[PDB]
Amino acid sequence: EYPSFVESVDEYHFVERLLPPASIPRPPKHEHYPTPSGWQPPRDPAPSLPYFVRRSRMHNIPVYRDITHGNRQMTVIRKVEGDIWALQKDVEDFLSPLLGKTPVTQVNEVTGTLRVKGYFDQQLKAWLLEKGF
Amino acid sequence: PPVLRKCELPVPAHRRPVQAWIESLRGYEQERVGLTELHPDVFSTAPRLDILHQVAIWQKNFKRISYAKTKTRAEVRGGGRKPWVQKGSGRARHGSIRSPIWRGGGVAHGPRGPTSYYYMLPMKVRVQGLKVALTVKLAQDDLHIVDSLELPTADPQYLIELARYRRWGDSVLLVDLEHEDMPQNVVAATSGLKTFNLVPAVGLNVHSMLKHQTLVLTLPTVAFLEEKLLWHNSRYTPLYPFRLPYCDFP
Amino acid sequence: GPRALDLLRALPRVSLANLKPNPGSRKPERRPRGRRRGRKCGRGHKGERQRGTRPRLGFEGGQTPFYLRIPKYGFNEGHSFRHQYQPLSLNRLQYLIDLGRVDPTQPIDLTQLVNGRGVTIQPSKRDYGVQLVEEGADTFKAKVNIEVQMASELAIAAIEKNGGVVTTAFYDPRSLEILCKPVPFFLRGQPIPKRMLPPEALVPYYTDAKNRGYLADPARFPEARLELARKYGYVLPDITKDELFKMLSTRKDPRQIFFGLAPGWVVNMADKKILKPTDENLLKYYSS
Amino acid sequence: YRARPPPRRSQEPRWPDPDDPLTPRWQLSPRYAAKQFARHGAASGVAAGSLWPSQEQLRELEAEEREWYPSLAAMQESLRVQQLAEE
Amino acid sequence: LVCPPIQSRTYIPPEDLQSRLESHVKEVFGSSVPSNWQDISLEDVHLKFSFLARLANDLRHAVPNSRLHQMCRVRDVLDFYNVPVQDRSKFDELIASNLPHNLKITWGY
Amino acid sequence: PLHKVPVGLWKQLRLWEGIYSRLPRHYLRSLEEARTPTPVHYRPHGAKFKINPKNWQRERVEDVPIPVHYPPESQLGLWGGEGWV
Amino acid sequence: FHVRVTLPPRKVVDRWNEKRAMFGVYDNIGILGNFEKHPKELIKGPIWLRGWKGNELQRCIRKKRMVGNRMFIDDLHNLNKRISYLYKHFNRHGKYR
Ligand SMILES: [Mg+2]
Ligand SMILES: [Mg+2]
Ligand SMILES: [Mg+2]
Ligand SMILES: [Mg+2]
Ligand SMILES: [Mg+2]
Ligand SMILES: [Mg+2]
Ligand SMILES: [Mg+2]
Ligand SMILES: [Mg+2]
Ligand SMILES: [Mg+2]
Ligand SMILES: [Mg+2]
Ligand SMILES: [Mg+2]
Ligand SMILES: [Mg+2]
Ligand SMILES: [Mg+2]
Ligand SMILES: [Mg+2]
Repeated sequence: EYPSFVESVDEYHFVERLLPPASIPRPPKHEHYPTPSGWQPPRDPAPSLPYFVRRSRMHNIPVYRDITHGNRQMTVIRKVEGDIWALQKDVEDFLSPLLGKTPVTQVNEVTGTLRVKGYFDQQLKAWLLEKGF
Repeated sequence: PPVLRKCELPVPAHRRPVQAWIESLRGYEQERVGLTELHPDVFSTAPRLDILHQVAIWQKNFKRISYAKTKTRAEVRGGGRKPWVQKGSGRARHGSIRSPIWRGGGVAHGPRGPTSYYYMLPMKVRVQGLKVALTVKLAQDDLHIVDSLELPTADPQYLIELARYRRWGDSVLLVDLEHEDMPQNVVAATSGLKTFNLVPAVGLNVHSMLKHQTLVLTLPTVAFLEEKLLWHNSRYTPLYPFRLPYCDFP
Repeated sequence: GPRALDLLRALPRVSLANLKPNPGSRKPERRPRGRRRGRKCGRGHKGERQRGTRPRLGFEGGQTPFYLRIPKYGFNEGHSFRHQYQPLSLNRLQYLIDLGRVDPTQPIDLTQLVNGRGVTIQPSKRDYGVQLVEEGADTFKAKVNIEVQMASELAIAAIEKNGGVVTTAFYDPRSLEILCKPVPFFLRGQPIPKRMLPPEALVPYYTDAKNRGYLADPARFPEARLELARKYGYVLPDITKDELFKMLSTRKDPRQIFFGLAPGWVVNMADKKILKPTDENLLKYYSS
Repeated sequence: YRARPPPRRSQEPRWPDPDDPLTPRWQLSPRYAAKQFARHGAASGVAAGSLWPSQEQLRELEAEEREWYPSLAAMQESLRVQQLAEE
Repeated sequence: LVCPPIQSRTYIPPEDLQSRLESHVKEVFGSSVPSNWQDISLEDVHLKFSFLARLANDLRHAVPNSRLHQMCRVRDVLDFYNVPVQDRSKFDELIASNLPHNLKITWGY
Repeated sequence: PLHKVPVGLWKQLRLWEGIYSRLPRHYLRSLEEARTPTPVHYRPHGAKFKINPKNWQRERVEDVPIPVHYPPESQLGLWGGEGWV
Repeated sequence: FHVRVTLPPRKVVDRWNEKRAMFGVYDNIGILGNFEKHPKELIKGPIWLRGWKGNELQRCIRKKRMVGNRMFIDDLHNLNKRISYLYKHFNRHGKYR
């Protein structure tokens, strides 16, 4: 008592839209930057500085904020390749006028991480965008 | 005829591919047959010895199941009654004669049944461990790229002489692309050797890479490893396990 | 760059004999052995604490407990039946469009958002889909055919300003799971079911043109759009004479879950084929 | 030495013996056959007409839908009556 | 299939290293010599492989796999070949480093 | 160690093996089938779904038969399917 | 505290036998194999402990649920008593509460 059925292939092209991608697509090229969402691609040539802050897998700056014990506020700069000591020097020189004193920093050379004491995530993101990373 | 291998995946503009020699397993003296380029994000990442230790410990431990079990005081045969009355006897008070204090009594805590020490490291951590193992193997001059993994004879002594002539080391691990495609000559040569171990591409791991002093890779194996390891750097999280169909993944 | 690689040349071979975890990664365990950690082993003197017979957490030693002297009031009453809607900011939607996660050239659906990882829907946790919020309406500069379950009035105004289409539809939990994860449903081997109608509590929401309901009268859509444009002081774009008018006006049947596909079809992905029922009773059931 | 052959997941359909009393019931339920057809289709050997509900199953489904899913017109009428009563 | 004797891997840079480098650069590139022949890049993979292989065959010393990415120019190759390589260990160096009269070391292996 | 076959299937395996396998097929299937007896001491409910009066939600509801003890003297008469509760 | 007076036979353990040479060779079968098989499937042991980890109470509960229908009489009784004791101890005894 099996009902009769029709086997067709024409409508199968709709199933292609329902398959999610396993990889992250490269961002589309825009005629004007920055994009309305504020995203901005890195410069075509790499800067001559002796360090490189590699972009995230979602094409964003690896600058984050961290909280510990509920009151310890920190900023984490990740994906740093090169002279992380030079990067720390540049960051402290950039942040000294803002705070009136040398910011407290910790350098993880085996990992390639800079850890500044306090929330300077947006300021560091803007600084890295201006510097071209 | 030189054999030249170029990277098949987009290399970041700020990093240059690392060059390596391509040897051959046919002749003793012919140690420079071609040149290959390897992605910096696989063979030239930063050496994370902590990640290597994490991956090695995970490999040693997740498969472990300890079949150790000792009987507690509730599982020893007898000890169902008080050996003597609580008062008047003049000796210490006891309940079951199978208490941990007694001679034939049960174990207080001991090991309890088969214990599974199973945990699964995050996938990106495991991939980074593989990358770091390959990178340190290349950096310490213990990685050698060959082509097609072919041998003239099926004599293990031939491999022994070749290794001691090229100063590869006491232990060599040869990796081929596919299990069924390994040539019979090298298969028979390595079937009779202990320190010369031959594994397929899918059988590469940090534990064996560290166990064996020298790693030998073919060009298809290098390309396969490069493609498999560089996929996780620009991938989404799995909505469902990747064995299921995806738009761009098998 | 990586000077550690050059440093490793002088160092001896990296093997299993010289491996060390990161300092501070593994805090060493401490056992009740020795002079300091013995002699009651951190348990105290007599009482219930040293013998491990303490009361439960809420107990206060016979006093009426704090968690029991407070009167019962409905706070989580009926929590497992309240409708939940994951918010999606216009700012986040613009970010996804700019980064290429979702293509504005095609009708944006819940499946497309899930594939682009912009939202995460857990139907078992009583989520009923995605709602649109206006948190980024000032800088929204995209023309999309959005398809959500709830939409804010300001978000609708912002989208119509750029010239998109906002449609609010209802999805029962089964169809919502199917939309969120279509590939597992296609591997499940079951025919596509019909889309259940919204309950009486949500029928007024989805049958009004002010909310752009999918069951609303299409004749009242232009009136609502004009009222919105007059309220927010922008000219209503000439959507009809747009190049992508077909993509902007594409719609799902109220009993339809996917685009193009119909209830009762079986998607055999192994052979890349579609099986359609032909029985009169089956067709009537699936189209009713 | 030479490594053992790698563990590979076979792609051919699997059918447990229905005569074995020790086989689990979840491997004999119709959902298993439907999932096998979805995974393979041609190689599974399952008649595609069994996926759709039979006559009795369709009757039960229609009865359940009629009892627990009111029509749009009826629901709108009930809503109108409720608003009229509240007003 | 006879095993050749294993080389000692002891490298001493000869006096004619510059002339050998110039001759090999000519024999590899096959074009007109520029004013600064030491600043030519080794970007071309075929030319770099041929030059390195010829140098290894000539000097019985090949560049290690880790230093191939470092070898970018003929100047870098000259810097690599200007430094000697010693195969003897610390004990072997100490034995031949003119031990004093009251220091006796005997190998026990 | 563990039994290969769970204890629940021991009776079925004993019926499958031996002289029990030589019994007629219709008899074997008549004993194998297990029809639910009609409700006698408990009142069944009609619908499979019911609206919870306190929750005002539709919930699945099923029938749980009440265990009835049949004394040995019930086999010598016709009690109508009822016994001792 | 009396200790033995003779040298024990020195165990000639080799590090290059088959098991030690191929230890965990396919630990990356998934990652390097276009995922079909988890590293769970390479674990050999009791049915209720393949790709799972828990404390004693959870292990006993899982064993009773999975292979409890095939245990012997005394083994099942001991498992039930151990489950009861572990439940009481974990839910009613301790310091940190
Ligand atoms: Mg944190
Ligand atoms: Mg006892
Ligand atoms: Mg007693
Ligand atoms: Mg007692
Ligand atoms: Mg005894
Ligand atoms: Mg004992
Ligand atoms: Mg402590
Ligand atoms: Mg402890
Ligand atoms: Mg103490
Ligand atoms: Mg004491
Ligand atoms: Mg006291
Ligand atoms: Mg005391
Ligand atoms: Mg009182
Ligand atoms: Mg959620």
